[PDB]
Amino acid sequence: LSCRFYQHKFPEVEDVVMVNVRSIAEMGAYVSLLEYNNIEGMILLSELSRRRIRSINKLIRIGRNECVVVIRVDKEKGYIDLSKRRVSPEEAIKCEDKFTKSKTVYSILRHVAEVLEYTKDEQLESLFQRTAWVFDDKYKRPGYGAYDAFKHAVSDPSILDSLDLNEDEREVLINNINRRLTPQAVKIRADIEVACYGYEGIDAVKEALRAGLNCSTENMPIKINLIAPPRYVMTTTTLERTEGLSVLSQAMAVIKEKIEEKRGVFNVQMEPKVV
Amino acid sequence: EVISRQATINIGTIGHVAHGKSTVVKAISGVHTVRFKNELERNITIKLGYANAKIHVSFVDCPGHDILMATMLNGAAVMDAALLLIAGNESCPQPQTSEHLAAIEIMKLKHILILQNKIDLVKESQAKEQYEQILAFVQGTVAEGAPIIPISAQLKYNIEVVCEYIVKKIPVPPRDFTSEPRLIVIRSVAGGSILKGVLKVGQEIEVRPGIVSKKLMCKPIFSKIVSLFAEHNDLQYAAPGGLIGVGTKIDPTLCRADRMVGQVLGAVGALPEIFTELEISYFLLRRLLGVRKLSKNEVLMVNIGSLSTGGRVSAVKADLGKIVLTNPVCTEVGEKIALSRRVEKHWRLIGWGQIR
Amino acid sequence: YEELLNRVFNIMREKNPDMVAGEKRKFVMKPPQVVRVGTKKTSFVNFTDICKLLHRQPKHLLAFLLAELGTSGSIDGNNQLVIKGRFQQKQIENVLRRYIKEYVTCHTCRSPDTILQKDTRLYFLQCETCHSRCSVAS
RNA sequence: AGCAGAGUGGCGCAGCGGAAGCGUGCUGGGCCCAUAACCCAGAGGUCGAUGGAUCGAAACCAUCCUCUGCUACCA
Repeated sequence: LSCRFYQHKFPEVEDVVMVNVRSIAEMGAYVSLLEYNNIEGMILLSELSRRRIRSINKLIRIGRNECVVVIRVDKEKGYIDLSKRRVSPEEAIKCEDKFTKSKTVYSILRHVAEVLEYTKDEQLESLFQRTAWVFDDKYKRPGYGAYDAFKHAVSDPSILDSLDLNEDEREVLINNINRRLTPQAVKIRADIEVACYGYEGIDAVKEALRAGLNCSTENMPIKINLIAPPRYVMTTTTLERTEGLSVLSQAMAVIKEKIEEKRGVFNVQMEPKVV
Repeated sequence: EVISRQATINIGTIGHVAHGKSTVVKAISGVHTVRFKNELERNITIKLGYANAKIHVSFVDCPGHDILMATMLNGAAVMDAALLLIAGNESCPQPQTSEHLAAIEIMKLKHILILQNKIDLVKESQAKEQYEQILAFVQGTVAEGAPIIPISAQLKYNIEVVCEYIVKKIPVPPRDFTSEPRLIVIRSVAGGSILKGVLKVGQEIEVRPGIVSKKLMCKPIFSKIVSLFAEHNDLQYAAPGGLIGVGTKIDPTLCRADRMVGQVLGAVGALPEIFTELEISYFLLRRLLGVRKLSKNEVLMVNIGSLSTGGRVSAVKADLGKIVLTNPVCTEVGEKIALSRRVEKHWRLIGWGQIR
Repeated sequence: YEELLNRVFNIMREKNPDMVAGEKRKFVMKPPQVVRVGTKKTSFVNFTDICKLLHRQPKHLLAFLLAELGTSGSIDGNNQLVIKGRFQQKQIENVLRRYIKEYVTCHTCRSPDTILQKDTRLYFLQCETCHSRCSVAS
């Protein structure tokens, strides 16, 4: 089953929706509201762009998806009406971001419902409401807050224990909930030279290396790799960046401070930056 | 078998640009002198070259290009001997062979060999003309005595006779051990030849010039030897001749891109003077050698070790000048100097002398 | 010196009936029989002949040919190659003389054994007669 | 040993978690008495080698190779 992306059925007024086109006529252009259950709609020929038009083939072509702003919605007929002139490209960028994110949520939900052999299609509406639309409610928005929910879900299972699923549904849920969202391997890196010296400058730089290899953090290993005798990349493999960059700069600071007793000067190379 | 020992000789390779000097030096030693990417692409020598082979011999690869000439001259002051390779390309190779010969005459390196390279590529007529040109050019200069042996260094024909001839005619000179110990740093691994005394790994040593600190002045730098090397090989002892590798205590980032280059090295205990002003008794050349009266406040170039440095003449006389340098040079004792002046954006050798 | 005159007569490479080759630049003069439409086409023919016969492998003449005047165009077969714009016969011929002049033949040895190589960063060229470093960049 | 782009469905940039997508150029029409302008239609089918599901892999994501543009400093 293919249904509404969100809990709501018909789109709300003055939103921006990604839509695909079906036909082209004289009095307008028919269209397929992909973001809400593939429901048909029409865009008027006048309601295209506020410029002296020359080629309607150039604007809307049969078979490409574009951004539209919903204009006049009604229910008693269901006459969905869109346009393109009141669309500035910043909203278009946010529209494609939101629709892509919803396609990721729909793809993984299609994956789990298909691998469950959950052919039952109102039960797929039930599965959407039981997990997806309530998580849209839990951050009170579709899309970005849903991304926040699954951003916890692939990492911490605690919010996933706030579901209603059975024994096997969690199995296929984890089987497709993890291996599609975390390729991260975000390793904080900073190549660096410490250009300290003195009369005993051999032991000044070796004391800096002593600090550099004993101020190593445990879960976040501050490793050292030498290519040139004053060159080394500071490397930490930790997944969370806010701890990694902070303890990288703190370790570098204590290294430079204990070798600021002897004349310590710093050859700056790079900054704390994740991948 | 042959003994593994420090190199006893440094042999220079000179001649006109693109004549094939570098290929010949590579042919003799077996090592590639070209360090820089620019030098490889340009097909010219930017920096002073070094290569080693047992005989233990070394080749000093000089630049043919007219602009690069001053660094080669500085290295030549350090050099124990040289070989002049004369290509098939031209009877008059390109002015600089004569200029280096004149510098050698001032320096007193009389023992010279003339090598006729690329005989296969050129005509017999060119060879006869070259013979007459060689006779006229060599006459009246230090080169006059030098023998000429034809060979093709690249092809490797008649090399054995060349090694015996070069060994016989151009011997390695001894050393002057009595003077205060000196090791010469050309690059910054650092390469050079040990002139006197001895150094050991782990021993405290000093770079006599040291460093101009950010009036600003320079205090000599005493430091230690992390390791001891001959070219890219480690040895227990070092003698004159060849490029030996001297390790130092300085951070290599500081030394990087030849920052230390041109300094001299001695033991930490040794007492070298680091002087802004020096007195030199000198004489001047008749003509302007660099092409194909001295006054005060001018900048002249003095070559000591790998370094060349300017200073200003407060007063000028027939044979003496005093100069205050931008960065200090270390003068541990009196020695030999070649004097050059920069004219028309190129450094040209005006004269030579000794520092009293 | 006459010991060494005898040496230059006797330290040569082994005496084969080939002789001195002063300005032996190879005139195998085969300019393209360019058919031009008169507006915006040239057709390089004899291109696989040069492009395989001369020791310069395919796609390596292409960028240098498109370099001169900045004219576009690409493959349409090596023989019968379409290049943007109109050219005269002697000029593109002379560009091929230039191509031989500085890129596949250097005056150290004008011999057709200048086989292609590439070093660590830049295109280098040698010569099996002599094996020199003809690193071309300009 | 550091940083990006690439393993062409017709030239050039690669259009991004569903195959040329577009800008351009070429070939051809239409409009005009003509020309420019503008408009329109077209191109022999593992698009590096390897893993994992997938409705999905030239255009997912990780890996190994090469290439380019950019390194650094000593042999």
